[PDB]
Amino acid sequence: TKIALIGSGQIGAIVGELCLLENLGDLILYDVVPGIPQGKALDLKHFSTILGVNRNILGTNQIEDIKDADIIVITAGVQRKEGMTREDLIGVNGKIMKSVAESVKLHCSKAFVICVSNPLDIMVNVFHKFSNLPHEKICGMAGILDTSRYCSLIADKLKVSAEDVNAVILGGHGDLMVPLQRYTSVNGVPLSEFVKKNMISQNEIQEIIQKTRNMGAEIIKLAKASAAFAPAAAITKMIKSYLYNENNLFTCAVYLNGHYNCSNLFVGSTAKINNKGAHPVEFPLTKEEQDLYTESIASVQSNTQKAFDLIK
Amino acid sequence: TKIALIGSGQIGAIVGELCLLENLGDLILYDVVPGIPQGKALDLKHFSTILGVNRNILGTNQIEDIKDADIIVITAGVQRKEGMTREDLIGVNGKIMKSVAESVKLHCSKAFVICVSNPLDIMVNVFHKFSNLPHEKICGMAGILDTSRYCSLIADKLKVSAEDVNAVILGGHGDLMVPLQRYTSVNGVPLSEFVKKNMISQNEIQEIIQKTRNMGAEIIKLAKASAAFAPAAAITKMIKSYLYNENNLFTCAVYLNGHYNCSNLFVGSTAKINNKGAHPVEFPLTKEEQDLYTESIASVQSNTQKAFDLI
Amino acid sequence: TKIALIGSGQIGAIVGELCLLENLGDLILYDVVPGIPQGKALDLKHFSTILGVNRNILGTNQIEDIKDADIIVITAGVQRKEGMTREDLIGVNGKIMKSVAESVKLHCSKAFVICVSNPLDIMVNVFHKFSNLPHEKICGMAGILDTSRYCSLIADKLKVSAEDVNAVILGGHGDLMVPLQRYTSVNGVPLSEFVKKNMISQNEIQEIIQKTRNMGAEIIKLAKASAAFAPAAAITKMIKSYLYNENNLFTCAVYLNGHYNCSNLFVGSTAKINNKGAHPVEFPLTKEEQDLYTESIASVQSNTQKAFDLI
Amino acid sequence: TKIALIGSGQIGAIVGELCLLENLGDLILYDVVPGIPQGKALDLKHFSTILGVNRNILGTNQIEDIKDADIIVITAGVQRKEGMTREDLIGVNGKIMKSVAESVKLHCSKAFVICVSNPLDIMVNVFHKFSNLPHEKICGMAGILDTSRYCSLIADKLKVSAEDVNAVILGGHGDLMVPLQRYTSVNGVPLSEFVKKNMISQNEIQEIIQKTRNMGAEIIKLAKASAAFAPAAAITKMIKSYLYNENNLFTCAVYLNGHYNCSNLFVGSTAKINNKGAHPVEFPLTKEEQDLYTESIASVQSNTQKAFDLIK
Ligand SMILES: NC(=O)c1ccc[n+]([C@@H]2O[C@H](COP(=O)([O-])OP(=O)(O)OC[C@H]3O[C@@H](n4cnc5c(N)ncnc54)[C@H](O)[C@@H]3O)[C@@H](O)[C@H]2O)c1
Ligand SMILES: Nc1nc(-c2ccc(F)c(F)c2)cs1
Ligand SMILES: Nc1nc(-c2ccc(F)c(F)c2)cs1
Ligand SMILES: Nc1nc(-c2ccc(F)c(F)c2)cs1
Ligand SMILES: Nc1nc(-c2ccc(F)c(F)c2)cs1
Ligand code: NA
Repeated sequence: TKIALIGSGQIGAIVGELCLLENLGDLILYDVVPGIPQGKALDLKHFSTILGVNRNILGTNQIEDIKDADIIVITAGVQRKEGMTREDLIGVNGKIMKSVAESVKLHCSKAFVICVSNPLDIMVNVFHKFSNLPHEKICGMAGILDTSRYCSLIADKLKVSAEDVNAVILGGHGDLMVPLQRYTSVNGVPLSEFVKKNMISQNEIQEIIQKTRNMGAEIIKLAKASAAFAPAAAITKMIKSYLYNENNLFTCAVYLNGHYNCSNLFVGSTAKINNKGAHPVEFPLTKEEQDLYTESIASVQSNTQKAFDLIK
Repeated sequence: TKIALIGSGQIGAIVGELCLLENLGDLILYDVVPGIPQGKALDLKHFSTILGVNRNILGTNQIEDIKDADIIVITAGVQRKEGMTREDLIGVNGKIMKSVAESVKLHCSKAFVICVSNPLDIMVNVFHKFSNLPHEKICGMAGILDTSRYCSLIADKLKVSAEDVNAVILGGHGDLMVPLQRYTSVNGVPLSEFVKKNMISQNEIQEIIQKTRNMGAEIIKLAKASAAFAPAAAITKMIKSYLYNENNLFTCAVYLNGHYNCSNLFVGSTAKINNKGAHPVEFPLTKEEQDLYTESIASVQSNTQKAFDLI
Repeated sequence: TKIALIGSGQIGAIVGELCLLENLGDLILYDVVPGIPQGKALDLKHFSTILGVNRNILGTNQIEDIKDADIIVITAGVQRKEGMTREDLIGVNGKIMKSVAESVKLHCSKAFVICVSNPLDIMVNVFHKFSNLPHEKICGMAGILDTSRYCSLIADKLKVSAEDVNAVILGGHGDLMVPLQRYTSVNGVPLSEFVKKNMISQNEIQEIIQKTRNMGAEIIKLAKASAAFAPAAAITKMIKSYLYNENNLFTCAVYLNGHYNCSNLFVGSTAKINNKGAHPVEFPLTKEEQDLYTESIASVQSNTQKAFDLI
Repeated sequence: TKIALIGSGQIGAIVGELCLLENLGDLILYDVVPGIPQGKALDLKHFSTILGVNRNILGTNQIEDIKDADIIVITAGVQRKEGMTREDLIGVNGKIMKSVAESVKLHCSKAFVICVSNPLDIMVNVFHKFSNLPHEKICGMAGILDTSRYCSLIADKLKVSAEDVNAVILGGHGDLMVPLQRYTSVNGVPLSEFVKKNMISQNEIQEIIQKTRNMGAEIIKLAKASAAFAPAAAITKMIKSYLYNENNLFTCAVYLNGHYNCSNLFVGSTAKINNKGAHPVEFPLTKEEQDLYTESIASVQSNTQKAFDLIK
């Protein structure tokens, strides 16, 4: 098993670390910046020696070293700094994602690709358009983070472990997010039974939904850097589901093909991951739940189209 | 941390093994049979060395070596063979559980006690009666094992991982068991949505409930021995929830007083486990759900009474 | 990845369990006895669900289910009874291992094969002779058990963790065993420096070597069963080294090909395991160390010849 | 169990992460900079939920939150960049370590303290002087990191796993470092037997020793940041040895009192760690081995005295 990290920044390094702990494969740490992946590869080799992990680790600036990778994780791109519009970020990261898409097609066209670069809803669609890879072999990590935050906040309020708190959240981050209380459960027991027993109020659930929408910006405001540990953990879970053919269930950006009144777009949705890739499944929404999702989908459609134009 | 295994048979040894792998504590392996716990302790020490685990393991025939244990697992008992119900065993297992209860009261009255001997819900009530340990410090492992079977079978049929299939199963083993489809979910999605999508039929769910009830007897019939690995894993999860104060959610035999119309009896029910013990919670049941539960509770009540008389 | 357990007794089931915990592959539990592997497969599926493991487990009485296995673990064999001579055991387990060797050649000729049946030094040679598999793709598990016991006992006496106590022990179990104090170290520091500092005496080391030779029989005498947990851990380490191409270092039965004045025999020796198999290496022994090893090798040669004749 | 991280930078956060994965205890992430530990605590809580870990994590700017901590890890400092020696800072890191020493004495005087700040052997001596903690309750992580690099490189050359390559390295980082070939083994077999069999040459070993000395600076030069993963792993191993009373064997900065001719000083040496702390042991060195060690010790002695002056 060969795991290629396209981008050896904070998230890529931590995904490497978690792939080693968890013994998923040999690592290729790739970056455009001379020396960064070489340095991080040295650090992760020494880490491996202390913790009893025996996988090969290569840090490289040569894109051909991703040859025949089973797994591609794309964190390649920049952060938006002072003087940069959202449109300038989309142009720079979209050009980078186009170039990565071309390299994956050239060197490792049978890879399972996990897109992570921001803005995520857009950059997964950019990867698909320019990769010529099968839609089942592409996904974007997002929904697991939103689900993990929502479930951990519900668990805190009910004074229970988060281990058996499960929820479906459709769409993207922030305003794009569509959480389903009907598909939220605590070790099989619907959330509504806890409301009925006054262990949590509908106002507390609304407050938790707002904290969930805002969590990425809250971490950026406090740490002056975007989340890195939890994104890495979410990516590592998706890798493991593909490699071990697990059919684990996730909300991730996945290709809709008729599902939820949508085809020919990657969007945050209910999916399972196995060794054939990431496969959507449709559940019955109410009319109001589907109207909210269709609005999330229309925004992704609109922003993706704008991004293709910003890329010439 | 000191984890005392009262019974060094198949389940006790595998609980020891899983506690060493998870690094939960030092072990005391106790058994009435001279040499058995000493030999298994040697084996688990060599296993520890190969796997890089550092915990102490003592095998002993002296029950006072459980002194100041944090955790007690009781498997002291006989098992059922093919042709036998769980419920037949009450006479000899009752006397054994009474004697263990007396020793735990003497030597480690502040331990969290997980009872595993069959018949499970009866032997938990026997342990409470003769130990006088606090009600919340005593439980029985059953519901996690039943739940694991039911969730495995549902996951197989839906072609999904079992990791996010969750269910509430109330009551004891076999006919005593009350699984709740309404409190079964697949990553938050109620089971009933899968029925609606024709991914599983109500007949397939009934057949899975029957396989769940009969699983213990089926394993005994095939393997010529009762289940050991899954019971051990279920016990280890409950241990970890108590030791790390996790408030993990389980169906286990727990003391109900008022919950689900039940007075003053240990029976399989919804609970959480933290470092103060096992705490029951009551959920809103349907009339038919509560009638089935009440029927299971009445059978445990009746058999517990029979057991106290036999003892 | 497909891991085939040929033998679903105590050691095979625990190897299955540890392969699931380490997520090394899908399991095939094979046995000749109807129902045993089916029952244990049910138990290990339930165990998997409780611990969040997602691998396939098949219990089967049909040898063709081992088709294209990556890994074969052979525990197929009987236990020695009082009437049963060493010669009778060799005859029964020898015939079984010949049949397994033929089935592996037919169904999974690309497997890495770990032989575990008694007597270990003979039965690995029997597998090689009748399999027509490459010698690199075969090994026998023994030396790791002796090393774990010797290192645990040295660690106990020095009051240190066993994690960084390492030793080379050549040959087989009991009288076949050739431990090298010169290749024993505590986090890089030779054993002899501890003798020099009077933290351990040469008499204490000899006593530890005798306890190591006798450990198997001691566990049998206490537990009324042979070691199972530690053998399973040793086997799972060897599996992991092959599957993850680790080049981890072991004393295991490995084919010597000029090493230590020996070719054309499997014997316990210094080897590394990677995804191409099990490869010996030779280290410089003193004349006395090599004479002891050559005597162990002559005994394995002699017993293997006897076994081929009995078979 | 309460684990207090004094410093919520790259090493402290990854120590937190590894303590959560290993389930060692509840975490307190402390830092002087408002918001950084709060943001990283949120990230590590979400990480915990995704990986099925249940421990409490508090990020705080209030030093009194370290109260009754069982374990203290000190990374509070500034780091060296390329063009800087370890020993350069050292007035600012010394004042920081003095202030931490005072806080630990006030709030958690029964803690086991692992010092990590950057002139490592000096800052351990500073912590002892101003904390007055018992000598065996104070140590510094260094030797495990140097050992991991040396063992990794020997394992690479012999084409073996690093799992069973073990070595004693005495003294500090860089020129302070004294590796012992005589106390290097591969699964029990002395390194000298590999030289004898021409599997590795004395020149290859010298080159490996030089790469080991320079590795910190090499990673800084390539990754534009100091090593973080392997230091964190080395710290977590020491924490685990104390918490589980393991008597694991390490080189760490430890109080010598006659050992290896060293009087009343913390220096990199052979020690075991159990729940009573870090306990030094002396092995027989040759005259050349002891002369090199005494030279390393004299430099630490000299620089510690200089550091106390820079602190006035
Ligand atoms: N999807 C989510 O939910 C989620 C959560 C948080 C962060 N993120 C995003 O993930 C991305 C990475 O985050 P990070 O903290 O690891 O960022 P980073 O800046 O730490 O790392 C990105 C790396 O990509 C490299 N890179 C730049 N151009 C490249 C090119 N042409 N080819 C290859 N590599 C190139 C950079 O040199 C850098 O090392 C960002 O876009 C961030 O916004 C997404
Ligand atoms: N193919 C199938 N997928 C699911 C499922 C998938 C993703 C989810 F997020 C979910 F909640 C259920 C259930 S069956
Ligand atoms: N005290 C509380 N218990 C629960 C709970 C307990 C057991 C269960 F089986 C469950 F599903 C929820 C949620 S809050
Ligand atoms: N095949 C090879 N083995 C070693 C080595 C092997 C086994 C041992 F047990 C050992 F102690 C060193 C170095 S290369
Ligand atoms: N008390 C004891 N310490 C050791 C020892 C300690 C540290 C080492 F680094 C070592 F190589 C041996 C051996 S016995
Ligand atoms: Na207790």
